[PDB]
Amino acid sequence: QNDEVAAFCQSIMKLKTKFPYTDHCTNPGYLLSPVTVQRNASVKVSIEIEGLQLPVTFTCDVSSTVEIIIMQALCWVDVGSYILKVCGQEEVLQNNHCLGSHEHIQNCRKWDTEIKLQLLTLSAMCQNLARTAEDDEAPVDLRHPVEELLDSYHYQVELALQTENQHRAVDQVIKAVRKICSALDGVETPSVTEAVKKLKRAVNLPPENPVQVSMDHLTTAIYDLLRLHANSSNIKEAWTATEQLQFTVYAAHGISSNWVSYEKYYLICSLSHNGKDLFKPIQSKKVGTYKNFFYLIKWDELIIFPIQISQLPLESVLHLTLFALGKVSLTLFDFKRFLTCGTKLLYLWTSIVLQVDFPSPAFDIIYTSPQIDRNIITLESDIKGKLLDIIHRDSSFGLSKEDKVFLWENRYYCLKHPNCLPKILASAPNWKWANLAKTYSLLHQWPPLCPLAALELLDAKFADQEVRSLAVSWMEAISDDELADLLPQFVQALKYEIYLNSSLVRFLLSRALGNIQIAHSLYWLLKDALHDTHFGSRYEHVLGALLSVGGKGLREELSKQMKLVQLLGGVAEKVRQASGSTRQVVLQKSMERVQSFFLRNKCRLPLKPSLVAKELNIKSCSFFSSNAMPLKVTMVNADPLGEEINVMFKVGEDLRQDMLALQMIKIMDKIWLKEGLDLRMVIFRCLSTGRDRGMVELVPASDTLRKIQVELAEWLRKYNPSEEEYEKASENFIYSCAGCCVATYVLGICDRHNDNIMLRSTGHMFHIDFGKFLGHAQMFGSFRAPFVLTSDMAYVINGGEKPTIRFQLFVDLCCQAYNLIRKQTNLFLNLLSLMIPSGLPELTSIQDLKYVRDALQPQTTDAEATIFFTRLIESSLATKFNFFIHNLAQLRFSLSFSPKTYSFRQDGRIKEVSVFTYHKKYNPDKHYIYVVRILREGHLEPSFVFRTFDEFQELHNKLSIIFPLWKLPGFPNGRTHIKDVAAKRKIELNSYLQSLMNASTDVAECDLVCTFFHPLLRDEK
Ligand SMILES: Nc1ccc(-c2ccc3ncc4ccc(=O)n(-c5cccc(C(F)(F)F)c5)c4c3c2)cn1
Repeated sequence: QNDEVAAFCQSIMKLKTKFPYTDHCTNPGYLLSPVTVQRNASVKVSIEIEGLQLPVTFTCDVSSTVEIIIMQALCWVDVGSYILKVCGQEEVLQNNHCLGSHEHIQNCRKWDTEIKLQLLTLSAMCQNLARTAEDDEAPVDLRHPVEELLDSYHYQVELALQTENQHRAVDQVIKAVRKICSALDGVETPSVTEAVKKLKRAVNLPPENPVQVSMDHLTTAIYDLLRLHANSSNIKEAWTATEQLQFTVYAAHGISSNWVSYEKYYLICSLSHNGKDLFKPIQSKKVGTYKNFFYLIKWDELIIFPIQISQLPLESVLHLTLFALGKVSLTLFDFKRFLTCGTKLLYLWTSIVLQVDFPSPAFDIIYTSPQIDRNIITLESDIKGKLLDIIHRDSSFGLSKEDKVFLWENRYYCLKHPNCLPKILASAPNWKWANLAKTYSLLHQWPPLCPLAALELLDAKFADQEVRSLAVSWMEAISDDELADLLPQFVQALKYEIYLNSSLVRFLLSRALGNIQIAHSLYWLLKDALHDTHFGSRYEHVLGALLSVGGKGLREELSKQMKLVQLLGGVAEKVRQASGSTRQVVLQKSMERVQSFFLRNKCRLPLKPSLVAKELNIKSCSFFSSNAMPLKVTMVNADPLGEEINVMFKVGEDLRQDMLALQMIKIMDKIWLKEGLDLRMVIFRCLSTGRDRGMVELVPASDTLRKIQVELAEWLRKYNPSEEEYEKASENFIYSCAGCCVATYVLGICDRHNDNIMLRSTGHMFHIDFGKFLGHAQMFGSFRAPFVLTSDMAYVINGGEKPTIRFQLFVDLCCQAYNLIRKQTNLFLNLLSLMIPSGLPELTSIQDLKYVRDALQPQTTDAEATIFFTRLIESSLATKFNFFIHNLAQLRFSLSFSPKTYSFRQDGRIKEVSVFTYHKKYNPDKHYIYVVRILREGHLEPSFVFRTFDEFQELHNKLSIIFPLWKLPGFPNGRTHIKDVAAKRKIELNSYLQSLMNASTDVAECDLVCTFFHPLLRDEK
């Protein structure tokens, strides 16, 4: 453990060299203003400049870079020294990026607020975060209780040398050993047990004495126990070793008195590679409790696994579950690729330490990768024309096993499409050592693929160190700005690294050192990720490495933010206590502790670190009247240019779900305006600051549909009086609502009522609550409304209670958005998949991802999808239309009347078959069902099945594909009556069956025939 941690710490010290504090690029000391490249105007900008009372105000064209805008400003009053920052926000604009790229400018242009920038030199910029010379210079880090017990042991041995009273002295020796074991988590190695029993016997049995030699064996056995407990400090290759994988589970040490009270204990042993087990788990023998010094659970059972060491892949790990008291996991190869050998002491937690003895040969077995093939590589049509359809496939989910085997065979012909490599690697048949030569030699010549698509290669299914490393190598093509918004997926992807010092963690630390915003985001994500029981330890280690590398300035700022979070936590929790008028008083009394630490502590806002705070505005700060009792905190800005900071802070409810929902919506808007569709969406942030509590970005001049109801078109009219301004404010409503519609369906957020739908003064619509964000199955399976579009919301669409051209436009926008998200189904699925391990409710199963995919209809053509979504909108506006759309949506995502196939070897052969009688049925249609009498071989009692003439027709047509028409009997083809035709068809079908079961043995024993006569729900009663 600590040897792996030392290696990790060394590699961190190496990583710090490429980021010296002297380089301003890697260590600016300030946040950069996040930018999103938008496809396809001028606006007014006020730029503060040094020496002038009033800022310079002028119209600045958006296309122009920031550099030329600085040069434009310099005219009214060193080139590299001047930079532009946002007024009241400690975030600097990008130098070589256009103005309308930055989130702050685009937010300002959608909101319609004055752009306030400040031109200043790098010297004048606050850099309290900048990593100093001491930080860069310092080492990376993340008292001894047994020394005295060893001293006492050696002293008791020195006294034992006196032959006056040997027995006496030896007793105090043995007692010393007891205390040592008790201190070492209670671990008594069998070497010590045998050494103490040998000592007792060598003392009782009177150039060496028997007491001296047996005591020298004690010392040896204790120091060997220490070597194992600390786990600190002739080479055969792994693919040579033909030995079976085996180890000897010894005992669990330092057991509590409460355990002896559970009758018997046993372990379940599993071996896994890319997440899924390799073989059925192996149980251990059930044993009670053994006693020598302490109470233990002695097993001493060899466990052998049906594979050789050669077969073992590098990333293979051994799981031992205790009986579900605790689960331990051990990597069969260490971080240095040496195969686990000798005794191993594993740590388990309950409401403790497991000794596992691995074979310790004289020679150390190490694992090594195969050499590179270096082949470095003929086109054939039709098969190509078809293969292109399989590379066109959305993802690896929409692939049949036959498609996978066909794709893997035409492997080297897909070198012209890098983004399908996850489809190839998920279509790889085997993961054997000999086949790795081919795959690795392919990957090393494989052209780098889109970093968004490289997320897929970071899931558990692609847990090969070389694949992961290449994935991380290709990931270094994204902007930090694009990364930050994907960062949580990467934090959860750290779970699928068995070794601490992964490529992934190195990349994340590299990016965190290059950008404070990334480090800031990583901090809160790793903080909430510590709540994991298993990966807790790992996440502490990567967070500790981030803090130690981030410098004293950054870490001290984050420590400030942490205490601010904890104080506001305690305040918000005190409001849940009181439901009287007293509640409003408890805010001010609880504020004593909060405003006190603000004295000589300019803390940054955890939700938006660019904002700095001095103190609170008691008059402004109020509660929120719901069930969670959230608090809006109005903090005065430290920069007098900046406006007051309104932020919500919630306790009791889990925000992890909200965060994921909002990240999805943000990425939807991103990919929308990445193609040139700007549905002017409302993007509000949210930060899980701990355990079911965190900060929420507040939206000014916005209320829910309940508060507007108690007072819709009149609300917007109040804020936009002019009918000119009103129609322009309604245009915003159409675009925002459309974006909300496509987001609500595709995500499967169904629980849409007046309280979770919200509108702002400008007319932009946004959803706030995401309790059941991924509840797709509830919407599909049962009759939960996919989207709610109120008649009032239809009134807000230009034209009141009238068919309008603007509604057809709205539909066109909805359809265009739907298609644009359908093109990126894989990205959405990969993001959700990586966020499964978080333990978020409604995202636990792969089926949840499949449901999203089925709701996205990626196979369907854009035009057919637009028809589907238009008829969804038509529904949203009677119950009859809603139920019809429900039936067509269910039928779309989905022998006919018997899905499951059955053979005569399961149900039992048939002796006699006749059509007993015919029954008339009106439901669903006015048809005739026929009661077929079946007598099985050896069965006394006759069964019955009920089959309609259409269910017979299907069978005759199904059998005509395999068997010829001359071998099968003729099927019956107006006159008489409907009852007389049914009465004659009875006898004609009875003649057809008799002729079918006596034609030949191949026909009468076909699997379709058995299936046709198989019991179903229509047959049973
Ligand atoms: N899960 C959630 C719930 C609510 C919000 C949310 C976000 C921004 C707001 N911006 C402005 C306003 C203005 C008046 C206002 O009342 N709210 C608001 C709406 C619903 C619930 C609450 C709550 F009780 F939970 F605090 C507050 C809000 C806002 C509520 C975010 N996430």
